[PDB]
Amino acid sequence: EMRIGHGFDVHAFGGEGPIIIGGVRIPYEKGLLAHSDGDVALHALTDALLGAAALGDIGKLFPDTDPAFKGADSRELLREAWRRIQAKGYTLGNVDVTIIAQAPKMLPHIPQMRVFIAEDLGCHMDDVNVKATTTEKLGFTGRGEGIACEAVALLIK
Amino acid sequence: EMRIGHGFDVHAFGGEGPIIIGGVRIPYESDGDVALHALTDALLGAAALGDIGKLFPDTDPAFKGADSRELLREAWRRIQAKGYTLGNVDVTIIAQAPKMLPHIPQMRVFIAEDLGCHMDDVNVKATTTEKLGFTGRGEGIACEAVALLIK
Amino acid sequence: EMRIGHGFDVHAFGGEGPIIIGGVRIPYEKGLLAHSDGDVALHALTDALLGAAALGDIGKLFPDTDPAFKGADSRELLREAWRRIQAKGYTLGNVDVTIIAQAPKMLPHIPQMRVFIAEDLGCHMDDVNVKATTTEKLGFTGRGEGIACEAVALLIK
Ligand SMILES: Nc1ccn([C@@H]2O[C@H](COP(=O)(O)O)[C@@H](O)[C@@H]2O)c(=O)n1
Ligand SMILES: Nc1ccn([C@@H]2O[C@H](COP(=O)(O)O)[C@@H](O)[C@@H]2O)c(=O)n1
Ligand SMILES: Nc1ccn([C@@H]2O[C@H](COP(=O)(O)O)[C@@H](O)[C@@H]2O)c(=O)n1
Ligand SMILES: CC(C)=CCC/C(C)=C/COP(=O)(O)OP(=O)(O)O
Ligand SMILES: [Zn+2]
Ligand SMILES: [Zn+2]
Repeated sequence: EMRIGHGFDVHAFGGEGPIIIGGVRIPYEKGLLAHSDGDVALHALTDALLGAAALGDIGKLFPDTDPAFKGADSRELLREAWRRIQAKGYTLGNVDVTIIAQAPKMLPHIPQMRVFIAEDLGCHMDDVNVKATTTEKLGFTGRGEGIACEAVALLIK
Repeated sequence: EMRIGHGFDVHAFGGEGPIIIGGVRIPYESDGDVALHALTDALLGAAALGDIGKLFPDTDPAFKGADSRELLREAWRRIQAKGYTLGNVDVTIIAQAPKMLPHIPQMRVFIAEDLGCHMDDVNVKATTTEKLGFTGRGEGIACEAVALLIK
Repeated sequence: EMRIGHGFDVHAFGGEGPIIIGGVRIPYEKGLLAHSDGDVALHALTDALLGAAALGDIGKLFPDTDPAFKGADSRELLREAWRRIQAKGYTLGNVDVTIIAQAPKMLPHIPQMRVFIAEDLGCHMDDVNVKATTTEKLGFTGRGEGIACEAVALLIK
């Protein structure tokens, strides 16, 4: 059988650039405020993968009280999430990630996001979709206040 | 063969307390349950049976005073009647406050019982918008849900 | 052997109605500001179907640098996206679309939308779901600034 997972993440702008989206450093006037590297795309993708194994979420797997992964970048977190999913029997069906930002432009950076995700999951490029949209200057993303990301995943049990 | 559905719901605060989320009454310091409403829409969507509003209109007096678990169970009855069984569900609550985490285990249990499925087929999480937008400003709460049905 | 996709689209209100959603014209005091016809629903659906095929999004298929499909309505883009998807060996599992709008009223027009989608996708009506929700007067949709739409898709490989 197959299993569905969903992830959703939001960070507000603040501090100095650059931002890091899908493992890719992107120059911007502002950074993204977060407890770690603020990678909304990898954070949402990890939640979607973990969800499709009902492992709760990032917060459950890497809690307050566990020093092991404190200060770890999102790719480190993604890989360890994967390792722990792959060992529960699951293999990868496919993923689709949707970044929601008015700015910066994401389009030129998406190719390398896809490469980094494929590497971290040990899968073909063909199993990884990443796209970006604006909200036409509407809402807290449209006004340039933060970045949101939605992600969905299908795993084979 | 499997089938995908999606749900999204929003509840505005009007006296802001208490609220009911995932069948759990939470002190904030229809019945407005965004989690179950979005989960129901997702299951009904996977079954191409429309949404909550299509099955139980506000105009129809027959479900006046029905809570979200009752609509969830009735929705699931009609889905099973069409030959579907559960794969799994993933629910994501979007709220600046109140704190959902202590109540999530209970929500999960309520959903598993209502759908007659294993706990491991039910995933519920909560997250914030970091003080951004209507949820971030404390105006209301939202929920995104997805579901996979079988055959 | 199934594959998942997700799509998300937002257009703002501007100038004059009617609006067009799911291929159906709906009377409203405002129209939708868009490069194309502004069909949020068909645009989200297309992105979801393409995402499942790892073919990115409509922008990747139909840039504004490209003359071929310039000025095409959304139904034509969907049928073309669908042609390219089917060329990779994919067939339709099922689709589910969620329109997020305070107004106008969508429900009376939804059966026709489903008819139009099933025809464009060459599938049974049983494989197409379309729902609509308000945001209880909250956010940019609730205040009537615009309309959003989300969609999910399963393809079979
Ligand atoms: N933050 C963003 C948003 C959109 N884009 C690009 O803009 C194109 C059209 O976006 P939109 O539908 O919001 O007008 C997308 O295909 C592509 O992702 C981008 O590069 N960075
Ligand atoms: N734009 C909209 C929004 C909702 N509706 C209708 O209202 C019902 C309930 O929506 P809500 O719970 O957000 O008030 C929907 O099931 C149905 O689609 C509509 O017809 N047009
Ligand atoms: N309204 C909320 C939001 C988050 N939480 C909890 O906070 C943790 C992290 O949330 P966030 O990503 O917004 O910082 C979640 O794992 C958990 O659900 C909560 O209890 N109530
Ligand atoms: C799944 C979700 C949340 C999708 C929509 C993302 C988005 C652009 C939210 C905007 O917030 P807002 O409309 O509340 O901004 P504000 O009320 O400040 O206009
Ligand atoms: Zn994050
Ligand atoms: Zn569009």
